[PDB]
Amino acid sequence: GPTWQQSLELTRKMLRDKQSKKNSGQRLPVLPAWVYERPALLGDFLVPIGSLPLASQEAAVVEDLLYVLVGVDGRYISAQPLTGRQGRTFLVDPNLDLSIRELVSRILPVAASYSTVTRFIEEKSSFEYGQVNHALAAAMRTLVKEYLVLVTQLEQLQRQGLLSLQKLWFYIQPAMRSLDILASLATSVDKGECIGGATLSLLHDRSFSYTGDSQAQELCLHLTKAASTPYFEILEKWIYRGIIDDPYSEFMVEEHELRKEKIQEDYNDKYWDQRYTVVQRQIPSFLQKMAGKVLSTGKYLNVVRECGHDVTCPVAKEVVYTLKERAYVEQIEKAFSYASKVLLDFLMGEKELLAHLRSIKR
Amino acid sequence: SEFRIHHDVNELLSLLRVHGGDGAEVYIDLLQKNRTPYVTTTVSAHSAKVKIAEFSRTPEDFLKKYDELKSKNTRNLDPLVYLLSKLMEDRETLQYLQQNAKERAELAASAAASSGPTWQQSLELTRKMLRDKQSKKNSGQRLPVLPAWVYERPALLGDFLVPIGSLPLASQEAAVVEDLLYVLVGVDGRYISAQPLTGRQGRTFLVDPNLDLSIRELVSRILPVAASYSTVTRFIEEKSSFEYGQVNHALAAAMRTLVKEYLVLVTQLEQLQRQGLLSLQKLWFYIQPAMRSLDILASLATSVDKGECIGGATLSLLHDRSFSYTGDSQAQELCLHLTKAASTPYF
Amino acid sequence: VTEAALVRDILYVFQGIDGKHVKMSNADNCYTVEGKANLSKSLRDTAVRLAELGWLHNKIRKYTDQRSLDRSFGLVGQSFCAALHQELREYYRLLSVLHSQLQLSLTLRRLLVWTYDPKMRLKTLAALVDHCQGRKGGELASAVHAYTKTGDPYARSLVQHILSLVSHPVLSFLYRWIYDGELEDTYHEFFVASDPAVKADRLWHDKYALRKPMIPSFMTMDQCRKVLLIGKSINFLHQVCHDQTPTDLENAFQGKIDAAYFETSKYLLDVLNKKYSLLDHMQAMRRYL
Amino acid sequence: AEETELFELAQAAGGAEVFKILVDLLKLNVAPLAVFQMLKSMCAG
Repeated sequence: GPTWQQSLELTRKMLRDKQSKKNSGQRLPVLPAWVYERPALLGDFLVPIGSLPLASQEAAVVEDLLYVLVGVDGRYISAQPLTGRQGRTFLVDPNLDLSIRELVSRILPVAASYSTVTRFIEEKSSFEYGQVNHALAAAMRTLVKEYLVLVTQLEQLQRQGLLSLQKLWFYIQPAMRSLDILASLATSVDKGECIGGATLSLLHDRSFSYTGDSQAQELCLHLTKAASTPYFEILEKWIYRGIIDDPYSEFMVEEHELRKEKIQEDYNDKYWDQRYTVVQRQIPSFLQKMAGKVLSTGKYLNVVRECGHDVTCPVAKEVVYTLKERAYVEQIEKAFSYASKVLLDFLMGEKELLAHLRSIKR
Repeated sequence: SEFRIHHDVNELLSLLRVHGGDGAEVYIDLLQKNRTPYVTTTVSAHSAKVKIAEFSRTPEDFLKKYDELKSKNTRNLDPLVYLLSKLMEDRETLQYLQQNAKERAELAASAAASSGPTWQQSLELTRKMLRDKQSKKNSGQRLPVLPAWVYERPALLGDFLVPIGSLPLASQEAAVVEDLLYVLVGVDGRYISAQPLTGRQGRTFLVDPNLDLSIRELVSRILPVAASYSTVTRFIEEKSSFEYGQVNHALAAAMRTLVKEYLVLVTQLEQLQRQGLLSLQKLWFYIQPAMRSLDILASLATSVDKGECIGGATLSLLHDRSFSYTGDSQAQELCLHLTKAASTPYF
Repeated sequence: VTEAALVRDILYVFQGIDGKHVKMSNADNCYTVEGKANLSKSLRDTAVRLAELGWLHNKIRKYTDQRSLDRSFGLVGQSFCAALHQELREYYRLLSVLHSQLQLSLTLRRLLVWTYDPKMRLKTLAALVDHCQGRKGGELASAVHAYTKTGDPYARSLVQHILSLVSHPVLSFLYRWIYDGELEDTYHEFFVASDPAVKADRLWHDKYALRKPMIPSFMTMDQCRKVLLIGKSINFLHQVCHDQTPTDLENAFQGKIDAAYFETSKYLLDVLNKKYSLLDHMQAMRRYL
Repeated sequence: AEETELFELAQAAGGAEVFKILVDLLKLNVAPLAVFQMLKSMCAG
């Protein structure tokens, strides 16, 4: 079918090459390999009762489709692992209740997305999407844990014989209510291969698109706030504190080498003129909106650095990107204005540009 | 004496077949202003050992002795090791020494042809020899030595001197726990046995065949601390010898004070054991808290005994260990406590 | 056959062992379930479906044993295994809870569900196990710092706490090397190395040394150069003056250290003015020499 | 004395003359640099 292992080995390889080629001290979310082998720990799809009635044959169908929807393999009914970011292609008992099979086929988008989501979580485990993307994987595991609580209730019901294929489909519709919330963002993060704040902009887009869908809208507004918190670390370092941070160098500002020698060597400065470029690809919507004032502010933070003051304004806070634009801009702009003011104070003090001009009078 | 160069270095020039050049007279003069009452050998001894092993054509014996010489913990083995490594560096110096020595070896050869470890025995020889040594140092005095009756009453400390053919896995774990608790109290197991210490040892276990392979593997961790504790009791008795010393007695008593902690933990687990609420994994979790500490405690005891540490021997071993017990912060502090206390025995 | 026996084998793998009926596929350091297990092949595949546990739990056990193998692995390296011991204690408590849940129901599904977080923690430990490959001294510090800016605080916060944990051993050694001038690593993994063969005049430059081969993941090039300079001033007191004088928190230890370095430099300069009399030697060499 | 341990160290060296006069110099705690110079000189003879 589609490509997932190949898609990963190509897109992730390209992203890792891009992050390490331009590291220059910048990190990149490199993933380990010690538990990738010894397979059968990841989550892909790991008795002939056709003569059993539609309830009984659908019982075996649902028993196997619990594994299939869990991204596992059942007893007779099993789904061949679907190539690409997907689940598995159903192959159930041909003498099982074909009507129950079709009903589960309707609920089957849940499994087709479920093995795909396991693969997507493993692609996030391929951390090169970013360290913040690795913190994203934590929320992904939490959602998988909530789904696992639901699945444990289902398993207990099945062990007690209280689980029916139709009841499973009805709950899967409630499960699909949150799966459609997630599927879109999962695809946007994985397939889009957004690098740095490219994903941050895609996250804002996902928030604005899945708004209203509480399972997606809340997880997107809160994801924007949380990423702003990782963005708060990275920025409060580079913009507020002026101590540039490169957990993936995926920030909205390209840490162009502030070269003091080239600043005082040629016509174009490097510390003063190339203090830091802008990485317009790894920038969010609100993060870039604050970046508008924070570029001069980030220039002033680098200026404070060169003044021996790679430090923050009294508040190193970065406006946490939430559904509110002011929540993602006004605090960052305040930090930027404070950085510009601190640079003004440093210039009126240590830089002594006016005193230099007065002595360059004679 | 002050002119010991005449006995050593001058005879080094003569006997070494080195009469030309300076011989070992100027060498005597060089070492004379370089001979200190103390030792100042601070050096990357690991680096010197690596260099020696690198130049060791037969590095097996070289590395083995690099460990064995520390068994006695002799005086300044690092200088000899460095000399053995740096002399291998200069083949010309080595070949010249070979000229100085092998010819005399041939001369001597021509002039020649013309015309098991029982803890009981190893400790009894040590006790008798140390009694004689303390008598010699006394030079006409008695001794608050340990009694013959102290040596008698074998297993004077009460030392560590069941059909499970088809036991259920839970019953097997319970019976194994009972056996291991008896071993921890220095008692026999339920379905398995434990031969006594093969001299310097604890109890050489003999696992039950019915003990599960998984069960035997889990018990394997316990057996280390068990042998450690048994040998620790034996070593405490050894340090209790007046021949070991009054300071050795103080060290043994401090160990006994912590040994109470060992029996305390034995009883703490026995609380759940009598309650029947323990488990093999739970036991392993509790043992891990101090199973390593058991071997850590036996470590310094074996260091003193193996070096036969009399006088500042065990003191220096202890202080070095305290300087190295870091990482094991618990042992870093416990050995410091023992040092601070037992200093007063000599301090 | 007995599928719940696989839960026992899983617990054994968690301890880094194979069950009585589910052997360990040591070639992958994973589980090798019995193919003769005449049971639901679905159950066998699903039991495999979490079997990569041994591939970390047993491999990390081997790594910890190797960390305990070297007697010169560094006392700080032992403190690294001490934090490994703390993690092992947490895992032992988790395995005890697992046995408690295994006392007579639950299912393998709940085992994996509960194990998912335990698997995440074990993967976190295995990650650091890789980032400690043969790294020694400050090289080891940097290899540990390989996950400095990592996300997913389940491992990133742990990395930060561990760095605070183990810095204190190295920090204490370095503080002794600065204030007390104590740096005598026989293993010779200390960034502030020393040369114990320099007569006072040459010791002023050779009493200490800069073992750049192991430089801390935190001690910067300046925090090592100025540190060696402060140690050299202390050694100048130690040999030229023949005396000694009085002198985690990482982001601001450097400022206080530089304050003490300047203070100690001034103190050493004053003691040189009194004892060394370099000025009197120059006065003699000018009025007479 | 430790003449036996000196011979043990010599066999550990595994060479081809007890040489414990140097161990006497070690008891005097002679320095490695002068020791190396003396060894080279005694080799030359």
